Amino acid sequence: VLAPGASIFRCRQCGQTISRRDWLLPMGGDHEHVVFNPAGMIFRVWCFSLAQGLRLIGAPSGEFSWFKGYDWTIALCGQCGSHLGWHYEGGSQPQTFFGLIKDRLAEGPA
Ligand SMILES: O=C1C[C@H](NC(=O)c2cc([N+](=O)[O-])ccc2C(=O)O)C(=O)N1
Ligand SMILES: [Zn+2]
Repeated sequence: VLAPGASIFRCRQCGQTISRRDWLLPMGGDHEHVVFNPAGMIFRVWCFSLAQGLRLIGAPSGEFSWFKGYDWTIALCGQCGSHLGWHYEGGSQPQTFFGLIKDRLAEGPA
């Protein structure tokens, strides 16, 4: 389609380019996963094969992982430090991917 308006995801706080609709990844059959952390925070997580503009913090941990076989690291916006989701590694098919918090991204035109 000409002039699409739902093609790129940016950080909601600062506008840093983060990912693309084209890179949505249907993990376990769905790109959306509704999950909670040990602090009880509920997230609507969209899985992406690739992302950019993030900064991954700390060492990978398997503890409390929402995706079996994957270890996670916190993914912050590399520009503003907003916590945008997690990077997953150490699994299979794919080895790595990103789980990003949908409401912390803004979707818009390329
Ligand atoms: O796959 C995953 C990722 C997620 N991780 C977290 O939410 C998390 C866990 C801890 N911690 O001390 O273990 C501290 C901070 C956070 C945070 O990201 O705020 C989770 O629980 N399962
Ligand atoms: Zn940001």
